[PDB]
Amino acid sequence: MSFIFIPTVRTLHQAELVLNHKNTYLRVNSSHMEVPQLVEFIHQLVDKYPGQKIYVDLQGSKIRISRSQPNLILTKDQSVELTIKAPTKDTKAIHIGNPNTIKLLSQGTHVKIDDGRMEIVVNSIKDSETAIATVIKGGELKPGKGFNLQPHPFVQNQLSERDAEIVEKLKDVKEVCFALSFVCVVEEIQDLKKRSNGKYIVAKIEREMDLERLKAISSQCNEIWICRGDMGVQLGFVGMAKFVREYTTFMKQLNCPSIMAGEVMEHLCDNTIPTRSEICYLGNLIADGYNGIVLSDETVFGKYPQQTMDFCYDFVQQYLN
Amino acid sequence: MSFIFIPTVRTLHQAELVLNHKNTYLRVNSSHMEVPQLVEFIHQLVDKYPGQKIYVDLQGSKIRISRSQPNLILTKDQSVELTIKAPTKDTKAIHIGNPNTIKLLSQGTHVKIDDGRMEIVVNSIKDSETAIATVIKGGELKPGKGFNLQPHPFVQNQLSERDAEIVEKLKDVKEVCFALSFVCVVEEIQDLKKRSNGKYIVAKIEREMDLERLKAISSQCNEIWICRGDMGVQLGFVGMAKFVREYTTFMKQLNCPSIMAGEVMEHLCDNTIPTRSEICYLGNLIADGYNGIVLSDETVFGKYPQQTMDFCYDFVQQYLN
Repeated sequence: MSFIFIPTVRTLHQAELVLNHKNTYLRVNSSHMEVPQLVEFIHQLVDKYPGQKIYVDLQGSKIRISRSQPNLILTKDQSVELTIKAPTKDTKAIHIGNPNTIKLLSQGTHVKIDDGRMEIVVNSIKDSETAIATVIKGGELKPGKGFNLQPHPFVQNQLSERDAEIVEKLKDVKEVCFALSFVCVVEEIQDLKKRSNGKYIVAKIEREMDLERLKAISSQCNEIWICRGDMGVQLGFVGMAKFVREYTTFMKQLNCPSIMAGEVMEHLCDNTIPTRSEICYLGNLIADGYNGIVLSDETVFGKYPQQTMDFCYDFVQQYLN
Repeated sequence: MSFIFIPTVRTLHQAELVLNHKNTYLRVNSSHMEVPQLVEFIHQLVDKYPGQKIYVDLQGSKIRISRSQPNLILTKDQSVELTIKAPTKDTKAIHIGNPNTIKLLSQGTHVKIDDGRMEIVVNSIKDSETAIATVIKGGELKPGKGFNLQPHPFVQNQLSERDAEIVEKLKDVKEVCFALSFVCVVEEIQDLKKRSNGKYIVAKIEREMDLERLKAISSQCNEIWICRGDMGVQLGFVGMAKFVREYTTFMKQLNCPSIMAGEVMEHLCDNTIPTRSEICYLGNLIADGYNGIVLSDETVFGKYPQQTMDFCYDFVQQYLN
């Protein structure tokens, strides 16, 4: 078997529950803990599991509402300010966490907020920190929610100060691999290769991209994850379904392994049996030639991390014979 | 759009919640109510919805533990009697509902009971009503649980007295179509065509079958359902996943439409959003050329019957354009 499994963990205990099998490598979401805690956790894991690669998932280009954003009622048709400034008391603006965000906006850009529970259209750029938008769909704005642009330009996002720091503080741990969220261009991989001293890099594909772009990216990175979580908001459900299928048809043209991610086995977070579509879909992705799966919520949040991991392994093994 | 939707209902209210859209035809599970109630329900529906075909699902060849079976502790390695006799007080036997069952058993036949929670191997046939078996996996035997044979021979099952009655009492309602559970051979379709006066017939495929068998069946029936519920127990999860994929590769050779069934959208029984694998799998089954889906539990038991139906319709429509 060359197929692999990437279960997500955030404790030592979890790691022990999912590491029963070969071809299995931990993912750690660097959103899940503060940088010092991440560094200590990785150091513990590599002491316990020497030489075993660990995928450290960088939140990368992902855009969110600021964590210090005060709750705000946005009303349909109101004008509103979008800004990368830090939140202040009595702000009436939408405050974005990623400071590269203004440069990604243009007149006409739609932004889905909180998976589409709210929607705005950008009217103009006011200054380097601020855009003016119109609310299309209103509701209560909360800290930390998603913020997805349509269209989203294909430009180099520089790493965030936090991700740059993570890379700097982990580049001396031989086992660490980095997964870069929301890759758009090859230059983002090249930058991360340079900063990490040549480490193994995963490009996380969370949007529609043509084959030629992906060929370029695939010649610089070491692995590709198809990340259906955020792809679903970015593209909508039909657009996601279509693009993952199109990707499957041309992935063999890429020079790296392709790993399926995002709710591969979501029904196993809470339930004891996967659904018949989950099961059929996992068989089909083996036969279509995917090289592995990522387990996220199913292991890191789920009530059955060990059983989920063991089910997946047992299913694939039997499938291949 | 020629794709169709077959939601399952058991009340007038449910039927109203799922009939918002074109290309949508009710399924009624004839297990769900007594024959007189079924007959009255169908009469109500066709008064309300004249000329609209209704799929009446016959439980067919399905084998279950008797409903009058007293609870019984089966112990690993015990000998036990399997019988088609009615249950009696103090029976120590496993009592089967379908009286054709003895003829389907042979020395060496395994039977999974209650989806595999218990397992037996048949040692011999004792008499026309009774086989002797050894328990492989024990537990508490309860009325009404499933009973799946491996191997299951390809023979004509005659209809049950109950199904024969249903057919007789419904054959004069022009809208009724019959779905026959667990089809194995063309003769079962021919018989049901004769008894129903030529009605539209669905062969329910709930087992692995070669293409040539299915070509024969498909030339006599009007539609095929791939029924992943019972197929999953019959074949196991890997065997199901493999066979549905193999079926998809040759279904275009069959002369009738192919409809996907069994947990197409199971996560929507209890949850508000389908999983990313549910969504991708539904897109792929459209692109692979399935001609529709059956919704079972999702509409007849689910908390969101209307929303589930409307999601599916809206997804397919957008997919096709």
